Amino acid sequence: GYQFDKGYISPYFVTNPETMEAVLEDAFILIVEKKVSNVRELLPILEQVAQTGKPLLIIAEDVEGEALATLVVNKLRGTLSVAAVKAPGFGDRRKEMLKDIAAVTGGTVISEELGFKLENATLSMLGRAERVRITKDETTIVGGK
Repeated sequence: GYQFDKGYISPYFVTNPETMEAVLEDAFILIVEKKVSNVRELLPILEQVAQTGKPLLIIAEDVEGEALATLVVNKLRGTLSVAAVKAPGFGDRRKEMLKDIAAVTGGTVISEELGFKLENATLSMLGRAERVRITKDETTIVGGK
């Protein structure tokens, strides 16, 4: 499995309060280099995943504000099975680890600095994994595709 030392951004993402873990199976993986704050650029890809019924892990520099609130209310209501974690590291080390995660999961790194806008993402840009386990402190990606 591929592990990294950042856990869930919000404890509302837990799925098993016995273990205080979030466990996502047959999940899509959205890998975003930037900070996500505005709901509007996340809606398009959330709509696309919602119709699939499969879970989604978002890895971003951070997820805050209205975008975070949106994720929390949809998870608590059972409308989406989602979790978000911060990208590990900073600077070139962060960019290296996002590349490794994309490679392991078959996804594409959505990088604003290279010109890609999040509102334009599609399901084919998402990575996939058989299982994701997230604690307060770490994320493990198992069976990346």
